[PDB]
Amino acid sequence: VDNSRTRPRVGHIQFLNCLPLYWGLARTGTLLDFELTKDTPEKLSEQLVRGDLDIGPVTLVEFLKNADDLVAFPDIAVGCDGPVMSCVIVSQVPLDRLDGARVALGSRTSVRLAQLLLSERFGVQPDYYTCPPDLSLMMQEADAAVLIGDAALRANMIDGPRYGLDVHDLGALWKEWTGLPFVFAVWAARRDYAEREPVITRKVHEAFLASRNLSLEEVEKVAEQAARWEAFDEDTLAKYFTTLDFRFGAPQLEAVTEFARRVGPTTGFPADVKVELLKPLEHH
Amino acid sequence: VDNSRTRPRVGHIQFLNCLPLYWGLARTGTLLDFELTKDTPEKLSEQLVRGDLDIGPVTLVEFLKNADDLVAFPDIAVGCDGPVMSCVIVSQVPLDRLDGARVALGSTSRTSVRLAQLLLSERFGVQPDYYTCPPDLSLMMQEADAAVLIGDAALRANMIDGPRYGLDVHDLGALWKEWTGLPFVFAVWAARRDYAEREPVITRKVHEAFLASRNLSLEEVEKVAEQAARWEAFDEDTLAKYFTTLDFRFGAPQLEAVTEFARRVGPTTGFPADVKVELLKPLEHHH
Ligand SMILES: C=C(Oc1cccc(C(=O)O)c1)C(=O)O
Ligand SMILES: C=C(Oc1cccc(C(=O)O)c1)C(=O)O
Repeated sequence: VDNSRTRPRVGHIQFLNCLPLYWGLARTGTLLDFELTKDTPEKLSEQLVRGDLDIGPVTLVEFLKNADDLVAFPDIAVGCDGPVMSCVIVSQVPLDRLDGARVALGSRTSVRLAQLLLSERFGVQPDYYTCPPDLSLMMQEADAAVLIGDAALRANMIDGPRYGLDVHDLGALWKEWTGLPFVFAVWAARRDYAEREPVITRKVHEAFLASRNLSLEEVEKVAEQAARWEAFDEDTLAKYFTTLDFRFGAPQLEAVTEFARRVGPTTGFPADVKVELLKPLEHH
Repeated sequence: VDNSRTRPRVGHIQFLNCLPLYWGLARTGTLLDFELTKDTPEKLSEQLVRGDLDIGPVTLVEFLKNADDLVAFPDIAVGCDGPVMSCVIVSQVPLDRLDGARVALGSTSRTSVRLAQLLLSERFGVQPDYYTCPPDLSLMMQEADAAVLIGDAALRANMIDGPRYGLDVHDLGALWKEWTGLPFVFAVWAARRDYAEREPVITRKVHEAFLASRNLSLEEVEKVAEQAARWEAFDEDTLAKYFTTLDFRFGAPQLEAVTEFARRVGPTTGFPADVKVELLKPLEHHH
């Protein structure tokens, strides 16, 4: 019987927003300490919650709904301070004409944020419905659409300009409304894994920080390589990678707090839900 | 419509025998040009053959059966010159007592299983009653007299379980070496013919990146084994020895081994004894 220690099962968002981080994990060799699963952010959240991953990214809403069972990594997240570029509202009309109009969404956090903004900032109540991210399809059936990930980035930088569609950056809309940054996803460990294997959890956290730091220093190398496989060019990817904000300190947490307070009672978690952070090792 | 170019779908054997290569693909950044799939060798061969992968490792037998539709990469393979350490026969009795005896064959293997049957029948002259089952040494040893394992399971049987329980472990790479004086090739890297023709430069760059990644894996083998030992029952010395015993060359001496093995097993495996192996031709230059 092979009772040797086993690698942590670590998830990783397949979209461009975490491609530089993947570059970091590969260049540092960190990937060989992981049992990696690449998928979409909503699937990776499902897996971690139900126990198919030990550590991985969790879209903020799904983290808040499971905050008692997850422990978030400090100093790394997927967020923005102003525009986020990859979370948008695409609209054929000004936003203030969406009351009673049809708005298409996406296959959990950004959708709630868009609904928060439209209802509580602009004061419109649209007839929402969910459909797969297809800007061309959405524009025929609805007045506006909510896209995330690469689709929103494509809508923002390519499709939007080509077809003369207003693209509203949800991160900028939030900033304008509150002056705050925004956090869309965090990294967490399952509580039970964090408690059974504290040092593995700790070193996974440190390896994510090291890989994230390397991804910032070599962002140009990442964008050059990635441009060969994307409709986006190297400049566009470099701008995207550098606009993304991967910090998770005090200003980001307060943004999480206030967002939770405004959407909690209508999303499925307490407005004052507590976010437990992986405590660093004390020394003597 | 996003008509941009897409990454090749590249397979990768999940066992330890290709972990240093994985270190190479990650450290070189090559991984970010692949859409990688990790699996067992028999699954990856099925996937490439049916079209779920563009490029990937193919266990030799399955490559030969599909030689018209696959183009093998030169100068990289999974092989040995002597012992391979991770392709073995585990037996409670001497091999010449296996005639009519029960022998289990691990499901994930196609080449090593055929090689073992070749050796037992044509070298030792025994005809055992084989059956296929998933790789579980503890289970195999209770129901059968001998077992054929590959990958990490065979590596564990050879280095750990065998000595602990006093089981004879026969290295299939050495048995072949003794019999023929030749090295052996268990798996090659190939591109689908249709993918190689539609995307010649991508195919070439994937090949070149595999060579560079393999070369880095040899130079930093100790770093790979040190890191890998933390997650395995094997220690760093054992893994380092394993990685350096594995032979990743695929030149002229390795091909003759492929040729001769094909000739001896072809008419009993499902391909002509003189099946042609098409290799990715290098680009000529003229300055
Ligand atoms: C940068 C992004 O921000 C995210 C990432 C993951 C999930 C969500 C969500 O809203 O659930 C948002 C992006 O999607 O590219
Ligand atoms: C070095 C090995 O040789 C192999 C590799 C891949 C497939 C097979 C097979 O038997 O099909 C054998 C190993 O398994 O570690």
